[PDB]
Amino acid sequence: GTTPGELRELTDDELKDKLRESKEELFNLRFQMATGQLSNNRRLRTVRQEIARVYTVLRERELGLA
RNA sequence: AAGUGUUUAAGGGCGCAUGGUGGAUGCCUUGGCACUGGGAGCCGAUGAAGGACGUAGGAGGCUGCGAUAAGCCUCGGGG
Ligand SMILES: [Mg+2]
Ligand SMILES: [Mg+2]
Repeated sequence: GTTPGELRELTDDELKDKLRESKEELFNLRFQMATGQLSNNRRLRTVRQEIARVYTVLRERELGLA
């Protein structure tokens, strides 16, 4: 739901805030699926990829590639 | 009266006609084998070769991947 272009616009601290937010959303989704009340299975994959994106961007800024 | 003489198949054999079992034969192939012309001839403490355990919305194997886990970013191809 968020693209690498938009992520590169946020400050370092805003990215870390978004990473916590996504981890909380993933946690809620896992519980909803264990309870069997989650209709859209695909939200798990998308949230997980969103976490991976934020990590990638953060690492690029440390390595000086951005 | 004396004499002649067919007439059983419990089961078996042989032939033929129809089947079963079995997977030979013919015709094949996603696999092999032997080589030819090139490439590259090393990988590893910046943790290798090879593995364990994990990883997808649903059990397991093979494949891919590593808690960013059948994937993340960028540059090109493609349609
Ligand atoms: Mg050498
Ligand atoms: Mg492209």
